[PDB]
Amino acid sequence: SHIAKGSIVEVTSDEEGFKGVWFEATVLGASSKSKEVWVEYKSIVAEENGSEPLKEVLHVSFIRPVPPVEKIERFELYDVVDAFHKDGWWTGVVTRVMEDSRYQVTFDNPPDELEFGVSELRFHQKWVKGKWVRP
Amino acid sequence: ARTKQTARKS
Repeated sequence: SHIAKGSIVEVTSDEEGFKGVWFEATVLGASSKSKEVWVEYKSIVAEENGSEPLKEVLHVSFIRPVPPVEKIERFELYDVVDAFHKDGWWTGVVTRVMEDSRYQVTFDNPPDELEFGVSELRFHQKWVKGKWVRP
Repeated sequence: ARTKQTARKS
């Protein structure tokens, strides 16, 4: 259903340095053997200064629907979270609750610690068996 | 607003 033309999705890659990241994209077409999906990124560009959004043909395994958006005023310590960083969604864990509705999130591969506001975060959900799953 | 490689980490 999320494969249908024009439907908004999120896509990932397994090229090293990309595993764990989800970028927002829109479906352009799909195979009706291949089972591939043609997509256009929303914030990623083809190259350089960039006027053309990047297009890509990915296996259906690397495509999922966009997770439902929630009203979120606060996250708790050790909450598993998605952070919107460098135009991509990165999964990490809240390791410190800061003041002014801000949070420290710890990431791995490579190990890192970043500061985020509440608006840059959402709950981490994996898309498994046609269902959204929290850890 | 960025190429795919300036989105990658390190």
